[PDB]
Amino acid sequence: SHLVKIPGIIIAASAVRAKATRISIQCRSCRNTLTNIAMRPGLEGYALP
Amino acid sequence: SGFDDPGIFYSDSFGQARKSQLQRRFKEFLRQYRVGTD
Amino acid sequence: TVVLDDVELREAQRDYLDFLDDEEDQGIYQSKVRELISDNQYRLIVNVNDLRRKNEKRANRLLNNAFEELVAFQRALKDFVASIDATYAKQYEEFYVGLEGSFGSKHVSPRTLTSCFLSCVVCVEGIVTKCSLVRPKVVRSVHYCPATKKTIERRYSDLTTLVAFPSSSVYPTKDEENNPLETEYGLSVYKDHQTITIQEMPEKAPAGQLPRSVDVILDDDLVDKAKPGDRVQVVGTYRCLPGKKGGYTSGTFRTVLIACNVKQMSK
DNA sequence: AAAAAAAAAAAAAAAAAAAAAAATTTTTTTTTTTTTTTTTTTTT
DNA sequence: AAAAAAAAAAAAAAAAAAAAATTTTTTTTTTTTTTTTTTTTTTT
Ligand SMILES: [Zn+2]
Repeated sequence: SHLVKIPGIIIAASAVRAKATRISIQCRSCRNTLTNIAMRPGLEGYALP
Repeated sequence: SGFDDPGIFYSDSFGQARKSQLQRRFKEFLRQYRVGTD
Repeated sequence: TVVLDDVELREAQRDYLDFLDDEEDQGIYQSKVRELISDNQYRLIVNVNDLRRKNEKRANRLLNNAFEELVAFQRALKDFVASIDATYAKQYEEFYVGLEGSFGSKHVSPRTLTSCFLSCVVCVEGIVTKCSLVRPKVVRSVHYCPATKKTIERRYSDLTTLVAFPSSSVYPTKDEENNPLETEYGLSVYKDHQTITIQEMPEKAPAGQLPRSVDVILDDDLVDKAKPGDRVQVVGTYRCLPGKKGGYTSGTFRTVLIACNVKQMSK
C-alpha cells in the first residue's frame, strides 16, 4: 500500500474492458435514483444498498 | 404543503494539515512550479 | 395487458347503449341526457324498474355485480353523450350513473345489511350521523422540474375498493437526475372526498336495541348532499376494503358503502 | 321570588385492542474461458 | 515410413449469477372514567 517502483517484461496484456468509476441505481418500485455514487478505484467491488 | 422536498443548500467555507489543505498545496505545486531559470 | 375484446363487456355496453337510445320510445333518457348537458351536471339517474322491464337479466346481473357493470354503463354513457355532443363529452374524464326505483330484495336497512350483498348495489334508508370535512383527493398530479425545464403528469387510479400498490401510490418529488420537482397544484386534478355514517332510523329501528350504522364514502358530485341528522336514502355498492400491507392478516374486512347516489328520504 | 342542592353536560385524561411500521447479506451454483491430451488425417 | 498439423474431447478455474428469508415494536383508535362547570329543579 506504499508506492513502489519495479522493472519487468510484460508477457500478457488483456483486452480493454469498461469498468465503472461512478454509477447510478434505480428503485424497482418507487423509480427514484441514487445518482453518481463513486466506485472506489482499483479491483474494488461495491455492495449495493 | 408536504408535497415536496427541496434539496439542502450550503455555502463556501469562510473560515497534520487537513486533506483539504493538502489539496490546496497540490494546487499550489501545479500552479507555481517554475522550471525555467531566470 | 390491454384486453383485445371481452364478450361480457361488449354485450353489456351494447345493451346499455340501446337502453340510452331513446327516440323510438318516448325520448325519456334522451331528454335526460339533453337536460343534464344543459345543466352541466354529469350524473344520469336510470330507473331500475325501467332496466328490469327492458331486460330483466341485465338488472339481475347489475344488482348482483355492480362495479364493472357500471363501468360498462358509464362507458356507454360517455359514448352516447359524445354522439349528442362530443365537445361536452370530452369535457369530463368520466360521467356517472345514479340509480332509482324498486330495489325489491335490494332494499334493506343497516341492521339488515348482511354479508350477502357484497358488490351488489344495495338500497338503504337511514339517518346521517357524521359529516367529515369534504377534503380533496388527488387524481392526476402534475410536476415541474426547473433544473431541466421538464413537466410530468403522474396518474392515479381510484383504487378505493380494489388492491392498491405503492407503485400506483407514488407521488414524485425528484427526477432521474435527483433534481427537485415542484408540484403544480393548479395544473393537477382533484376530486372531493367525504365520509359520512348512515344509521338505522330510531322510528324504524328495534325499540330496545343499540343503533347500527354503515360508513358511506361520497366522492365528487355528492359532497354536501347529506349533513348530520338528515333522513337520506343511499343506493350504492357495499364492498370490502384492503388492509394496508403487512405479512399478517386477521380475516377482518371493514366494509363500506360506496354510495352510487343519495336522495332526501324526507320525500 | 330567590337560594340551595342535585343532576346532567362538557371536556380532559387514561387503559387496552388491534392494525401498522421497520429492519434486512452471505454462501452456493454453474456458465464460460482457457488449457491439455489422445487420436486421426494429412503432408513430407 | 515418420513427422506434424488438426480435430474432438475432457478438465480447471474465475467471474457472474442464484437463491434464501418473520418478528418485534409503536401508534392510532376506541372506550370508559373523573373533575369541574353549568344547568336545572326543589325548598323556604
Ligand atoms: Zn423505492
